[PDB]
Amino acid sequence: MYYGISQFSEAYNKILRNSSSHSSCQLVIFVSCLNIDALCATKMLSLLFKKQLVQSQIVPIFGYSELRRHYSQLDDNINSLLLVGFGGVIDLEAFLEIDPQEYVISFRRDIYVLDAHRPWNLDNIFGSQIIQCFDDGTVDDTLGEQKEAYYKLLRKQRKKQIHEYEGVLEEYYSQGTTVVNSISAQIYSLLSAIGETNLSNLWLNILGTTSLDIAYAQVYNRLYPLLQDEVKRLVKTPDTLTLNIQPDYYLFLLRHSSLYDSFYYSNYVNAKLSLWNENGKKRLHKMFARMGIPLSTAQETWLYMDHSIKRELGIIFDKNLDRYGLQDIIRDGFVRTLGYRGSISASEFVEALTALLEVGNSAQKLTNLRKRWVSNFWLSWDALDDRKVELLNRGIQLAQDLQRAIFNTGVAILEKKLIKHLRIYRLCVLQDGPDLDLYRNPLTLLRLGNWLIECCAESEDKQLLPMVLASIDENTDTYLVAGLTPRYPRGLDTIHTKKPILNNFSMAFQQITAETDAKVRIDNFESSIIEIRREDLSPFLEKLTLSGL
Amino acid sequence: DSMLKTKQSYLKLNSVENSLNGFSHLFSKPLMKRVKKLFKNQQEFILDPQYEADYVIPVLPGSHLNVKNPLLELVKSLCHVMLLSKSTILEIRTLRKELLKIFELREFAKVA
Repeated sequence: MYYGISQFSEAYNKILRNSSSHSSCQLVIFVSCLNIDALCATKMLSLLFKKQLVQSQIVPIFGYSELRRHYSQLDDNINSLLLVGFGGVIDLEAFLEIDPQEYVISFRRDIYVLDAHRPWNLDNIFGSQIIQCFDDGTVDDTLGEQKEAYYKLLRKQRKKQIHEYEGVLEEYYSQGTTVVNSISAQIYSLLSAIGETNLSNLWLNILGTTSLDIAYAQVYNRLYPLLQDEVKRLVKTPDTLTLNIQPDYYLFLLRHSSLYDSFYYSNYVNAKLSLWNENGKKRLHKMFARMGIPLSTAQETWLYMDHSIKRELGIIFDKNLDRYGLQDIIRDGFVRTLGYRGSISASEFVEALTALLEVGNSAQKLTNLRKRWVSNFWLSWDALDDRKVELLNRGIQLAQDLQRAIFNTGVAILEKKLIKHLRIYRLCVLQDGPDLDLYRNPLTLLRLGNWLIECCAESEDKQLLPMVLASIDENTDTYLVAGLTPRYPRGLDTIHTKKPILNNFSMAFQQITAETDAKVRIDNFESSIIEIRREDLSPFLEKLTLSGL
Repeated sequence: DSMLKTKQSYLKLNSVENSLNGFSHLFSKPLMKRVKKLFKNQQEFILDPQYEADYVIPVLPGSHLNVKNPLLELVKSLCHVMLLSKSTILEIRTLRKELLKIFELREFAKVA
């Protein structure tokens, strides 16, 4: 590894040696927009660097083109640069044409890449001293064999060694893009090693680690015990700030919407009981009756809903949910209370943040979209502090609205049966329908796809196939396409969890674009999302069908 | 040739005129099969670089339409030339709808 976890603080010291000045902004940070873990890590870093009065600047970017342009905008006065949430799996030197001899003086301007994606560039690690990263603990063990060939390859019978090295490099490559650790986890580990831990840092660490529950439950289960132990290690006066381990359930805004709507919109219950047709609603009403809560009572706000059954809810769930088999809905989570203001939980808060990111407030229109994305990111950032709650109530209500719209579109999709089952991968295209303008956002599209893949998994089908989903915006006449991996049922044992399902869509897309002259634009930091032309879609799809996946 | 043949047959027999009515029954199925084959080949080889020469839409003085798929204009012209009958409208319209069903389009669409 370059920087092991046992030396992070040293790198911190280096920053103080180079950037701590009086009247010179000598540190700029690039953040992977449209990501929650990056935002949490950036907030932690901003607080830390405000503590020691180190002047700094935060810059949000959306695509690699903006990265290149803003790097070209940089000046040599910047001794240290930060990149968080991206830039791990590509060689920046070949990307930003860094001349090692231009910067040697040492190499002057240091750049700190901090990301999590595991198929990250080997040359970008072992070949450059200008570029330097924070390994999570992957190189020391996993890459114990790949680095040997690179070191060797950086009288007619020696071609066997070259062939072996080439084969080793090829075997290392051609793997899916995955995430195995959280950025905020490493940031909090550095904070703990230094000695600057407090309740705000713990809250931000919890947010960062819990933003991955949707997609990386394995990572979440690996990381939970450390959070539990740390929160254990660390009269209701109006200044109480309590962090608790309270039971919580996989429910959409349980503490801000009625229990009926919570069950109705919860994705897990949807998948388990098929609430998009009539039998699902009948089974839901049967469940409510057998629990014994009136249908008029269960449709009241959580504040005013009856205190006795609020107390008895746990026992009611324990005694009733077994018949329908929904007992995997009960888990243990974190709750934050601030005096007399109320109560909130991590899941609700991250859903509010995600919705606020989604909704807030040819080339020209694309630039306008990419700039309003940054504006929404900054609004979400400002929403973090405890002095503002009117930027959180709005987020909660917008989350409700967005989930309703997603459910309304998904029921139509599953009713029309647009999901075409090919030989290898499923496909569905939203040619026409309602509210299509919302799905121009990659995160909204991912939310829709997550619900769809959950629904598909929660069936009797025994085939795990990648899914391809497309949209349309008539203004640009382009299709936005995202590739989605299959997911195991949540209530599954860990023995069949040797390796997470990888994602080869980025490799397939890049190979097809290299071999044919399609009119695509691959600039998202998420390499599994591309933009394509309406007339160019179908042959492209054919190619993807005929290519090796 | 088909129109000549049907007019000759009608004359041999002896706003509608049976001189031409029923002439499209001669070449329907081969035309449909050929259109399907053309569509498949165009789908297969449209994005190839070395085959990009033969799909280039020529530019001429007075040209103002900007359109993408060549087979669409081929079939559109081949149908508009038949539609001039003014007496066999319905048969031509059925054939045109059947042709458009090969693509994922609709009978009264703007692009058609």
